[PDB]
Amino acid sequence: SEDVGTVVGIDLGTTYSCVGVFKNGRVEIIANDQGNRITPSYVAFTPEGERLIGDAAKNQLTSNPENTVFDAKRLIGRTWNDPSVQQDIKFLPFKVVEKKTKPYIQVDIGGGQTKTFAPEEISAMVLTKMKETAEAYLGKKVTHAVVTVPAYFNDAQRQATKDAGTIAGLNVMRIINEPTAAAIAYGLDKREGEKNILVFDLGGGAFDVSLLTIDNGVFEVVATNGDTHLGGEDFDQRVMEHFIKLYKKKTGKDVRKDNRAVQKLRREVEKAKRALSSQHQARIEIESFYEGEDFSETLTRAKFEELNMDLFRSTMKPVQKVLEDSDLKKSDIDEIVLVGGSTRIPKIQQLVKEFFNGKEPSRGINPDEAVAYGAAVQAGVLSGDQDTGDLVLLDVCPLTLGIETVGGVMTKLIPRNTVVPTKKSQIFSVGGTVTIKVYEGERPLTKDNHLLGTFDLTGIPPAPRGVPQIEVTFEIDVNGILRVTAEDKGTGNKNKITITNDQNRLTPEEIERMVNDAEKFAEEDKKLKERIDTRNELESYAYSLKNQIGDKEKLGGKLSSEDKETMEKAVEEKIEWLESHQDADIEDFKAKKKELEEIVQPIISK
Ligand SMILES: Nc1ncnc2c1ncn2[C@@H]1O[C@H](COP(=O)(O)OP(=O)(O)OP(=O)(O)O)[C@@H](O)[C@H]1O
Ligand SMILES: [Mg+2]
Ligand SMILES: [Zn+2]
Ligand SMILES: [Zn+2]
Repeated sequence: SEDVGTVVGIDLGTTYSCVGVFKNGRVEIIANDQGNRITPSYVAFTPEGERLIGDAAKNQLTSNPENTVFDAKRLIGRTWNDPSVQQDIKFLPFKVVEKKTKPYIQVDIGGGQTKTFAPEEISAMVLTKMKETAEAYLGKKVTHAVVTVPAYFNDAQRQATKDAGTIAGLNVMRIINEPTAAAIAYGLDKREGEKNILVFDLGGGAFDVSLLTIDNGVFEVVATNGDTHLGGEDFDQRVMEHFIKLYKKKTGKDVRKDNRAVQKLRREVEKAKRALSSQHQARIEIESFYEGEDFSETLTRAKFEELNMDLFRSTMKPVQKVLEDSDLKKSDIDEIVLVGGSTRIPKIQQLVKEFFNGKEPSRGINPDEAVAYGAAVQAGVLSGDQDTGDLVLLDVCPLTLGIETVGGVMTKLIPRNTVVPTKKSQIFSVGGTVTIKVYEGERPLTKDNHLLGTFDLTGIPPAPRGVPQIEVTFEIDVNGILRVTAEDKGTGNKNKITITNDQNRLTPEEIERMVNDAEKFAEEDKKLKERIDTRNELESYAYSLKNQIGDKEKLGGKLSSEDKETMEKAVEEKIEWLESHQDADIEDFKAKKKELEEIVQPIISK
């Protein structure tokens, strides 16, 4: 088998991402080059050609909103006609365009150049940054990763996250659902017997709920449900829609058309929201908001709640379904674990306490980091030689799979909350070329569920006395992803299997371009780095020589007025040169260094 190296655990979140590693019997959550244990899931393209990621991209959002990309997780794995995609793009500053019926991100990379990106490639960039953050901490290179996804992500969404991993040069070994991961972080070291645990994950863009059983070191997911388009960014968006309206009331101006203004508002709103988790009031002051004029308002916690109460309450609907599916009731639940930054909002904590008749949720557990914590643990296990505690994971598929039948009937195949890996065989007697439409979801009619894909069977052998019997097998792997194979029961030895997979996915050719484009950008970013670092060598060398000459105690007492004048001039010449050619290329600097060394070298060696 493969030497998988150190395996890293990544929480690839909507607004934030987090990387951990298991080593010396301990999880370390890894800080980035700015000393932050979490990293904004942002990428930006500066007018000067530069491609920024994380905190740096985020810090230039309001000065360059149209080419700062964010919330790409809300687009990953979706189609154009998805209602969720069409609602989202109405509040995104960067262009989003259809192609191959998928939403692609279109931006300006600088110098009049337009690039269109698949959300997978934007997520790849975020993951690459997380890879590098780890590689630095370890002092070595990394190739395998465990990556989280929300429990309720469907098949496309899982696959796309995996592809994203690939494009960033990572083998995604295991996709792990976020509440499961958090559960490990909660209940790894627990030795209290079988206890029912409810994990309530509310982050930046997605909502997951799972009921687990945790007996000692054995984790079993009983039931799962959530909303993949519901989170912090939606609370922010309600508070923005409000202040825009308010500002038009009070000033007559509609600021919706100016992305700078909106984005400045988003930034400060978010900051207000956070404050309102520990205060009752927050001033939102934005200087030079619109046209030239300043903005100034107060958001009370009460108002933040009126605006968002429908959304807060809708988190209880999946929590019910979870219990209903678990055949358990509220009093059975031993602990309710909260993860995701959005669970810091008091009203969410309150609605949860009330739903469980006054039961107090669990503290102790960092809601921003827990999900990566658990991923890191699961990475340790996969890294081979690590001393994690006992860990057993049984996790489930979240959505019933079925096929369309006469009428448009969702003829069920694999129920939801089935443990994975699982498979289901199915004999068909249709010959010729049969088309199978698979579907995802709990509704008894096909129209009302999500189309996963269309699988054509072209292989079937032709009979002498008629009709072939084909066994179609639907396997769901440990990651949650469907694979579909076939075999006929008419031939000994020959089994004739042909699956054309008419399905909205990046091809292996498309993935190859995007991987090579990523490798190009790395090389490009590497050379921009060599151009900076060698301009600095020159500039330092020059300044250093200028000290040594003016220093009568060391290298300037040794010089004659002839050689002193020639040194002063050679250095003074190259400095006011460097000051006016900042845009010079790598070879210009290499030359000027060597022009200056030519002259200095004979002189200093006397
Ligand atoms: N004190 C607070 N009060 C309210 N919201 C907060 C607070 N602290 C953080 N948040 C919110 O938490 C959200 C991010 O949490 P988190 O990082 O867990 O999600 P994520 O991993 O980015 O994405 P996903 O939803 O996909 O897991 C942000 O919207 C932020 O506004
Ligand atoms: Mg030149
Ligand atoms: Zn997260
Ligand atoms: Zn037991």
